Amino acid sequence: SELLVNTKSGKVMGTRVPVLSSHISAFLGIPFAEPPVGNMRFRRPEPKKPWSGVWNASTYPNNCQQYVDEQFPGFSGSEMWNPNREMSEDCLYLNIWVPSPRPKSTTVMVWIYGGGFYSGSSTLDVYNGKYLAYTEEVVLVSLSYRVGAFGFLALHGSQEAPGNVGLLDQRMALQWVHDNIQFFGGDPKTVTIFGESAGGASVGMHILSPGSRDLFRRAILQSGSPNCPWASVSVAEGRRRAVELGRNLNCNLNSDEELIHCLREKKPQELIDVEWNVLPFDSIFRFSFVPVIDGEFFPTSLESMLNSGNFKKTQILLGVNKDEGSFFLLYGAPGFSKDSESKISREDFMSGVKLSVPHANDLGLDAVTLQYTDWMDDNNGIKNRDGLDDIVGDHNVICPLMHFVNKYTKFGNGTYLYFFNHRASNLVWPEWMGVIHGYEIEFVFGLPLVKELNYTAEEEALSRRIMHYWATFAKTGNPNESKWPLFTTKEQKFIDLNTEPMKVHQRLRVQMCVFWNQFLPKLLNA
Amino acid sequence: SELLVNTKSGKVMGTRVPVLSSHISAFLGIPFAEPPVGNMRFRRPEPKKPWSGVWNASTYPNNCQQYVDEQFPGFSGSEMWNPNREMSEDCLYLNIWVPSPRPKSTTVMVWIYGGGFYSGSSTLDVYNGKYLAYTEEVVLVSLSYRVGAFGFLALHGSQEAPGNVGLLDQRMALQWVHDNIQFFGGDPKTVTIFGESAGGASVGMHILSPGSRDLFRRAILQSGSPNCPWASVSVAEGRRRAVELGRNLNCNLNSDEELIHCLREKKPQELIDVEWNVLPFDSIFRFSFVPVIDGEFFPTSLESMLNSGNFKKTQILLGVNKDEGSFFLLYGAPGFSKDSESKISREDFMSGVKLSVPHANDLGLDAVTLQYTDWMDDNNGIKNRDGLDDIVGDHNVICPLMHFVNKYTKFGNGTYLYFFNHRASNLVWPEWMGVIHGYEIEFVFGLPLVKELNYTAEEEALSRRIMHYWATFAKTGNPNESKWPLFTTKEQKFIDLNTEPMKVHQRLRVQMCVFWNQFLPKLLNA
Repeated sequence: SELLVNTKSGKVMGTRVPVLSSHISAFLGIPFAEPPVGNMRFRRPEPKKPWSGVWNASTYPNNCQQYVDEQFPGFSGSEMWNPNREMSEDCLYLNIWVPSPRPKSTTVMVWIYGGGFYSGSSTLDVYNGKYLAYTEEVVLVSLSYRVGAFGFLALHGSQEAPGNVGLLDQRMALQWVHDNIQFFGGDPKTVTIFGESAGGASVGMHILSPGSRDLFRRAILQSGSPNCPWASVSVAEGRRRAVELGRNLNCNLNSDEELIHCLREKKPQELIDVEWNVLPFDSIFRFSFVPVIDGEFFPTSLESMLNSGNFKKTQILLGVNKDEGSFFLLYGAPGFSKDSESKISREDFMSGVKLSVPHANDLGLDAVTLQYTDWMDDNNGIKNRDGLDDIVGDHNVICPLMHFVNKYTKFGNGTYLYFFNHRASNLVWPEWMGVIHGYEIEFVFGLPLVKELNYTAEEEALSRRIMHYWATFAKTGNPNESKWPLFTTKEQKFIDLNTEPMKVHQRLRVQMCVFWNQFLPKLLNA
Repeated sequence: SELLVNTKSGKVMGTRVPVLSSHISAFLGIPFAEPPVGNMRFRRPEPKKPWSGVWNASTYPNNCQQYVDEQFPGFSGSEMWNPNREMSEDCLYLNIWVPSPRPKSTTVMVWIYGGGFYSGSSTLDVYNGKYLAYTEEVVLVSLSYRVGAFGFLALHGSQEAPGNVGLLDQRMALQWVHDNIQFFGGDPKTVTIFGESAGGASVGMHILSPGSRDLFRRAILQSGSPNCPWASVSVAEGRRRAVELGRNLNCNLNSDEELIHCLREKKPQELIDVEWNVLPFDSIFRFSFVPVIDGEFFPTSLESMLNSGNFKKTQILLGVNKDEGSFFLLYGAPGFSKDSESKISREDFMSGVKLSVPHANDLGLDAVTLQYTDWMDDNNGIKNRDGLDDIVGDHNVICPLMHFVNKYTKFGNGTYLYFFNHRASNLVWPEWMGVIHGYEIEFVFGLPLVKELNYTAEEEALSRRIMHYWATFAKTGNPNESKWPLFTTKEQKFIDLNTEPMKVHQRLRVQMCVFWNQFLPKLLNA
């Protein structure tokens, strides 16, 4: 009855939420896995036992345990991304927003959140699925996953804590979406998984993992690709950070068993507290517990994989933001501050660059500097500012995504690539951060639509246009109902995404990425 | 009497040559040193014994012995640079073109010719001093110097063949100009030495050598700087090529004495014939016998010198051509030919680049390639063509001159820098060579003025404007009688020199030269 749905798991009773003009249906916090609490910490997810009775789904699920950003207490620019519902280890839920009246077989969109893998919430205001569900008559689902130690501790030979437990969770949510969205109006043969930052890299990892390939039709990856430097660790490395976390908690490090026992008994927050003390370097845009390349979730090396077309060949829509580095500078590099134009001194610049390319030796920092320095204005603090933003950005987001697109289009069935370069008229962050990494998500979810959030009409415009590109691609495999060119290894077309009449451009940051993708690596191996 | 001049050497009787409208005086082939023939081969020059009688100076001197370019037999584009008077070891003469009526104290210009140090003639048609002498009322002198083995064999510890014998000759001509141009109408306190390619590097070497500093007021260096890679060899290296030449002639290599004896007895042409067989590599823009850094002509390392302001601080006017590489590609790299658009294959490109950076190891060729390749069009033959032209050019001419300007302006008394990018409407070379290295000289000498050579009115325009910039600077230290900015380490202004209303630009090839001048070198030393 509109709101009471029978799924193979059991009966679920939704809620009717208001949206712009109309009203819609929302099913909140539906279990999809069993609570990964108790002895189940670090363990791969188990599917949720079927329930009897009606599952009430009118209130959002708890957020998974995670790092809460206290840096700008009260600042929405920073709070907008923190858990907004009680954190709990019992957090694997999913949310569905259904058009009303309920469709019969309509495109499904599965949002997968970012947070560098140590944070994320499917309940944040900017991820509110209703303007999209309503505007585009699409079934929107937003899954949850275990982030941090909890979701990514990798003690490789063990069943108690192998890697990618949080990716497996992503997958279980996908399986359930697979198995019951038909009961909601969703066409299971046309679910597009979309995501940002670790959300986007995870999407890319499901396109790559044989286990996930079959559970989704196509993908959208925004500001992330699975080959990002900060998106996966070798199992060795994962082992290392695992025991090291072990140390910070004065655990018995004799056996994995011993180790896992300990961690298994620490209160959640105790893991959260020492989580940043195991990284091997002083670096910006490096996360501690992230997907491990184990040989199960990933058969081989992501490079060998991309290289051999050993991946789902579907059609993907992807892109980047103009100022991807900013956030990471702001919080990690000396010289940048929220309340000043953060003009950086070469002293600061040089420390900055060391932070960004943590693995680069001296000759390596030398090459980075050569490439990103003005030479006729080498102490111009704005320039030093901006070029560091370009480093963190190209290095961590633009170049790996351009490498992923380039390999992938050799065997995919269509590629659409954009470049988002629109600064919300209401951004609360310093203009110097520019088009901030994560600032497209609001367009994608059509916030510029709610008149009380203060956007401009031309942004309401764009949000509408963005949402339609995203839904039309989702259901059709092409963003086009003017023409958004297809990425082609030949010509390499892409479009800027902003409030002006669309321009098609070519070879996104080619000069720069030949440096990161080809020159640097070669240099770094003698 | 107009044409009979008494110089401290003796009486000289000139000739009256026609020029545009008027007529002028020309004193041709005045001895300034004793014939470096016989046992005097390779030996530093001796000043010319004073003569009695009137030295007849109405016919051009012989050209020094040198390599004659047979590549395009009959082609003027190539013949225009070959000896046009009989070659002879007795070749150290000087030519003077005096306004008429004879001035009383007027600016003197001393042209010093290029030819990569193995060739050159002061008698070539394009070096004909009369349009300049006449247009600008300037005393123009064109000296001669020993090129090749003859002028540059460096057996370091010996008096029979130390290096830079051909530079010492440059200097002797300078001394005489110093001592007698007053007798011609020349103001000895204002002689500007100008030169191109090795002509320009030699100029730069007189600014650097304590011995020469005092003999000239200011300088013009066009397409050359003494720090060019092909402009000087270590004495070790000079030694090496010296004996090696020794071998090709089946000489007794036991002692320098032994060695020098041999060479001293070979007919000139025998040296010319094996001259190219001693270079240590397969390379484009590398000459065999060139100035040696001996510790006499050059106290220390040119770098230590530039570095410490250990040089004449006067005001210099310098610049480059747009297509400096072409000539060297055409003749040295596989794929380029006079009669085809020489589109190059990566196969050819890669051999090309190995030729250009002969000292670069593999990682070095890798860095060069990274920098000069399109990456989105890496087999576009035009692009491969053009980028190789950019390599040979930046590497061998633009970057060293930009390093020289930059160090020098730290202690000079004015710098003027241009960028010549005008393709003579009548060039006989393939359009793909562009603005060829040596193609400004005709503007500088006002050929575009003679109506029978077929230039355009706008080139007559430019030649006039070029000649005036050159003479006004010569006599005044500033090219300006609109404003041609002064090169300043700060802003780095320069002007394009072509038939259009002058544009001031900044930082000539900065991106590229940070590569050659700073990045490459660092890489090449582990």
